Amino acid sequence: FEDNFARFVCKNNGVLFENQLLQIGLKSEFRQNLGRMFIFYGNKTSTQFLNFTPTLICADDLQTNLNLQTKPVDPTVDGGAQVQQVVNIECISDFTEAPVLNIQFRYGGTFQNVSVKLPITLNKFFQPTEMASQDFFQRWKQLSNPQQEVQNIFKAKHPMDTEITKAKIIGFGSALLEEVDPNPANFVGAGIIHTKTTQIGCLLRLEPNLQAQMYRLTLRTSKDTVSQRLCELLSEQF
Amino acid sequence: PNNWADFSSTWP
Repeated sequence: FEDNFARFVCKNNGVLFENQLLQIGLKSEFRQNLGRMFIFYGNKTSTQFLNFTPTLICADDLQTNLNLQTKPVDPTVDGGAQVQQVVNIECISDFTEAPVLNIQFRYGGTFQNVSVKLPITLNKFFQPTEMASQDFFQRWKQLSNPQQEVQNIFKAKHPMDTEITKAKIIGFGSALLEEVDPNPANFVGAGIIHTKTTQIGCLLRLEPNLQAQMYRLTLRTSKDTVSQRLCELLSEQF
Repeated sequence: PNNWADFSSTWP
């Protein structure tokens, strides 16, 4: 099997899970604190699936932070057919955990049971905000409380590739701000995390070291837990 | 009749 949850930080669409029997494809869209996720259950076999009952599971804290609404789907999935489920998503507040999609079905007399995390991460509610450099620096200096900054220094997992790095920052949900850092090698981003009761301004600086293949990533936001979660999600992409 | 919203674990 293939489980691709961790490959959805900076993209919205693709195969989430695939094994010999079943493909779970996914498309998703987000705006402000809301999203919609289309789940596509593909029957790769010649036998229908039966009592197919997808269950969304949200761990302890997560249910108060993240609201998911869906309809019942086909109990029966004909062989070679593809069936759609739509999930409506609302971010009530920031969160770390991901919802779990659990899939149980009968198949030719055999009991099938699959679980995979849905790619609903905090940065799906992250929208880009362009701004001039003096505005950026006023905002950065406004976030001067030590709790607001989370910094990570880490070895690159991927090539030190400028154009790919730019696309990652953009696919993450940040604006990419040019000519703000007077070092043209560095990357600066800005956006807003949308929740039900607040917008959280988020600023970031990514500093490559080409010769050492290292990065320093810094994220400043008005909420410690947002700075932390955004930094750990974004650090993992480079 | 047959075809899917197509996704792929390989190519591309």
